[PDB]
Amino acid sequence: DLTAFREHFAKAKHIAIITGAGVSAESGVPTFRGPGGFWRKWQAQDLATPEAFSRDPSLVWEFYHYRREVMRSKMPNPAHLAIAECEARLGQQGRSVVIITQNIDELHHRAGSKHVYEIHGSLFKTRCMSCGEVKANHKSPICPALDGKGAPDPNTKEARIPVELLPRCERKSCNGLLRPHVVWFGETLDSDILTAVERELEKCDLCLVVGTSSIVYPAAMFAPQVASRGVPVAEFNMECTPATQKYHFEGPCGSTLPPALE
Amino acid sequence: GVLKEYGV
Ligand SMILES: *C(=O)[C@H](CCCC)CC(=O)O
Ligand SMILES: [Zn+2]
Repeated sequence: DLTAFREHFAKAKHIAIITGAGVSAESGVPTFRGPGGFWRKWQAQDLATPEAFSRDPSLVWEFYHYRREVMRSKMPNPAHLAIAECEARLGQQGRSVVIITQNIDELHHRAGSKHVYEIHGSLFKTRCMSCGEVKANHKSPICPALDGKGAPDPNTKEARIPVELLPRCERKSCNGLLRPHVVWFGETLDSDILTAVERELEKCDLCLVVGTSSIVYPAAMFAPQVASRGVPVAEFNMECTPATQKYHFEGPCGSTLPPALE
Repeated sequence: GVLKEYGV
């Protein structure tokens, strides 16, 4: 029942909202996972690893360049906005709202969300392989060598860009090769971030799960913590639940969520 | 540190 949810919403003084790929999907962002989510020959599993990058950093950058470029035409959907505006409205009332997102497309940022935790990093940050510096970067194209590259056609010719011309660190002494500041398969999360999120989820008195479910990674690292304190948890996603069954609102976050937060 | 997807 929705009214039942809103009664909590009304009381809640510290809301945490966990967001997953469902919400980026509704803005038309490809996840590259499972059926028909190929990029050329490969899927994300294949390319989003340190080995792939060591082996073929031109190819990996072609991939990530493409992903950066397709964001120029995907906009935040109503879910993104309804969140950001909710954060704003409630902050004015001294009530907090934080986003913990598994998405790396900066859509929440572009919606106007402020207190956001990007646990898998972001397509629009780099990390220097040599000095470890983390810079924002939105340059299209990120470097000239990649201009007009990274086409997704299965049959596209590899650009086979020499490493020295891929994105490099600007600190003159360094010039290290840059990598996307995104968490790849086989890498750990930043524990500083996890420790902050832990703190936020301990504080919270209502938790929302959006475009993913509490049973699955990464919602599952946490909801146990919040739920075991007796805090309500509301999911908004497209999965069913059985006849005989913490609230669930089946359907597109674009539709379900804004009424919920108005 | 936590493996993403739990490494699965
Ligand atoms: C891990 O899955 C990683 C980013 C987090 C999923 C949005 C893979 C990738 O897309 O680079
Ligand atoms: Zn550097």
